[PDB]
Amino acid sequence: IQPNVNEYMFSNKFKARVMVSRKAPEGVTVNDTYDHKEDILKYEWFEFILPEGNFSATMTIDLMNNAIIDNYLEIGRQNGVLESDIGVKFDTRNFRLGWDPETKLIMPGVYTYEAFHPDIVLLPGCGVDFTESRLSNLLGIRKRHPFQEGFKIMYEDLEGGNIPALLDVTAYEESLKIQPLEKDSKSRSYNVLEDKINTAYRSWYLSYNYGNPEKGIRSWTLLTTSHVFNRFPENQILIRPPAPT
Repeated sequence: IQPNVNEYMFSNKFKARVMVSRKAPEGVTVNDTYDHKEDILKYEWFEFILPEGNFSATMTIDLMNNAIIDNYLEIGRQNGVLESDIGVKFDTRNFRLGWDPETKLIMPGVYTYEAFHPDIVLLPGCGVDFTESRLSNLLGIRKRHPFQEGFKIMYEDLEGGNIPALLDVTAYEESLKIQPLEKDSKSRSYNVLEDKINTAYRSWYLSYNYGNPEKGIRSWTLLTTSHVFNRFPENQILIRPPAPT
């Protein structure tokens, strides 16, 4: 027959923009008195190749994430990029289930971890480009307009899809102290976004279903049917997505 992922069908490539370097401006000479909020963040595009084969649908998302992380291992971390800065992460869960209207946090302190639909999560300055890729159809994310040249979903395009912050359940129980979770185990930042309600990560599935129907990503996208892969088991954003079993 023919494998589900091969170069003839163009289902092994996809372009994505990720953070490349994090360096203080000029000669700051980063010391104790450095804010680290003035770091210069440079982003860049790359074409990510996956091996060929069948690769299911969840295993496809596992390999797509692995391609992003391989780039971070090659150029990313060596130029000051943190694990808190990995922008492109492909997930399958609803990041808004634990949300509470009064606190506007997710009280369970953990995202639901139940597979619903393939998703794209991004950090500011990042994005994915499926213009020359057929992996979008495999993720169940297609253009709402068939004749729309290009299919580039980026961070600026996902208005209203910010992943809510996790409740600091430990502080809450130590009482009430309804506090957002700033970091995780191993002290890598969740990016709490100052408003103390949401994170800097933006989910496509959130902007589609919980965002503005017009002037959002739903306006021109369509939701259709679809420990090396869990390098960050403690991070609730970067954890291996659940499988629809």
